[PDB]
Amino acid sequence: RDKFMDEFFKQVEEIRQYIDRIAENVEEVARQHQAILASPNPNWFDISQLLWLMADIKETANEVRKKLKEIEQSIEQEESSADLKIRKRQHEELERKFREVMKEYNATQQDYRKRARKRNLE
Amino acid sequence: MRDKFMDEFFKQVEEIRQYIDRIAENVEEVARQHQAILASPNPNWFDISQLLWLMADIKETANEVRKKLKEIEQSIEQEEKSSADLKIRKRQHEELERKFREVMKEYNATQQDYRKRARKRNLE
Amino acid sequence: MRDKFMDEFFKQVEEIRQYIDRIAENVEEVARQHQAILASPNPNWFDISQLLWLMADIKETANEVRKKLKEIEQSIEQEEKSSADLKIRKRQHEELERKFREVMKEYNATQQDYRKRARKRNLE
Repeated sequence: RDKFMDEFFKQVEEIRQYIDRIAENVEEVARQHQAILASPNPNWFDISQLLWLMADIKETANEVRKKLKEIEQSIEQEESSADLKIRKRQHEELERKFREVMKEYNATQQDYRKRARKRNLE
Repeated sequence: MRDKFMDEFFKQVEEIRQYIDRIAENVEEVARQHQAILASPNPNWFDISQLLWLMADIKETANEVRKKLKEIEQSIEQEEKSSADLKIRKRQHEELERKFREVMKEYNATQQDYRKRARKRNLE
Repeated sequence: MRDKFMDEFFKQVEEIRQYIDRIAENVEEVARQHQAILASPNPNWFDISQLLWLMADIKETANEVRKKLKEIEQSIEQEEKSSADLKIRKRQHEELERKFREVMKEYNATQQDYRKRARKRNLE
């Protein structure tokens, strides 16, 4: 167990860092939306950079999904000890954080789509 | 155990079929973005952003298809009158290549049109 | 053995070189797109979309070159008077760095030029 819990905590740390990375990328995406729609003529490099953050978010999100699935399957295999509860409780928390950040990301995109349509109509 | 490896082959096949469908769907969306962009009297930077996103996803997905099909191609050349199971694998790999060439050919055609239609639009 | 790892190093070098030439090709094409966009009184959404596609690709490719060089740099730090193989690797790494900076410098200058010319046109 100690060796297997040590690894579990290594996994949780990586997931947290990935989630923070998405969080930071989502703030940045929001800044790119604002910059693109603020100026008469957008800097091209603001549109290319928006694409690059989205690519990074897709790639990072996939990794969080995989790693979270890994933990989930390991819980189902052992399925109640202190260690298993710990793992169950941490997975739940990471799932909540991850869904929260992605939900915020979708809202940010929806607003870009709406606001760009309003600019187009002006 | 062949059964183990055939089951896996058929799973690899479904993966590839899902990725090709994903490409097909993106190509239709690329055409809609082309139409929205060319039909509007003003820029819409979301439409431009989404077109670019779609082209990035097509590229990424197609690369995976090429890789996965390649991997199957090699697996066949190594094992290769072929047995029944080998024939099953070759025939399926052929079918997937055709579909994949067909969706990418349609993508290219779609892009050839955007280029031509955007020049016409520009000339108005 | 060293041999197998120098062979690998030189293969890594060639791949990094192909990526840099790829960026260089694309930077010229970005220039061409800049010309087309400025020489045309109206927008051409194909030219604009394709400019953006090229920028995307430069950015992805540049990124891979940065990571591939960082690996080489990190391998030199651990092994690191140096042996001849080690020296060979440092010299090549340094040359590859120079060449990469040069091409991205060219890319920024190209973007700065467009921005300026564009503003001028806008005023005309």
